[PDB]
Amino acid sequence: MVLSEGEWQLVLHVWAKVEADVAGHGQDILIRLFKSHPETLEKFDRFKHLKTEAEMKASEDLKKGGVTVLTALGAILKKKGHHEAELKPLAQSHATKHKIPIKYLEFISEAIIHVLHSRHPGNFGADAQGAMNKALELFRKDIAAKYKELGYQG
Ligand code: HEM
Repeated sequence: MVLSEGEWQLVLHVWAKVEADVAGHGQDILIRLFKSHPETLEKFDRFKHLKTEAEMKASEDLKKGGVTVLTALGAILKKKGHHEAELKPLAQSHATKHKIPIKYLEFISEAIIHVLHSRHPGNFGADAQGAMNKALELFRKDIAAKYKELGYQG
């Protein structure tokens, strides 16, 4: 698929807001993913044991991990689709080492959209949410095809 330049503009304009506080956005986003789909917390051997939102809010590794996720996602969105090299290493550890089904990437994509909608209502209107949904579906589609090449899922 392919995003038009104006859709990439809408995506990178919200993202530029998220970047003003990458760690608080990553915390929000992972906590929302783990509240909504608790099974996903199990994939994290270093947090797995956190029992409440309060413990999550208080954990520095969880905050470190959100920052890692968002920074890697922001570097892929800024390529505007030419992200082949950035996805290769990524698709290799998630398929072979961590073992994150595509289903799990769809869930987090949901949690990202939820959080941006809450924090950025003025910059996250329907059109911008459509463009971000599109950019994220494009991410998942290219990752799923890499997974297939590596021997996972597909
Ligand atoms: C937008 C989606 C994602 C991006 C771009 C992303 C990115 C990354 C990156 C850059 C790392 C560190 C380097 C490496 O291990 O590859 C990481 C590690 C990891 N990711 Fe992902 N990831 C995402 C989604 C997921 C999801 C949805 C889950 C699972 C329920 C997941 C679970 C993990 C785990 C378990 C690690 C290891 C944590 C640790 O022990 O340090 N990832 N992720």
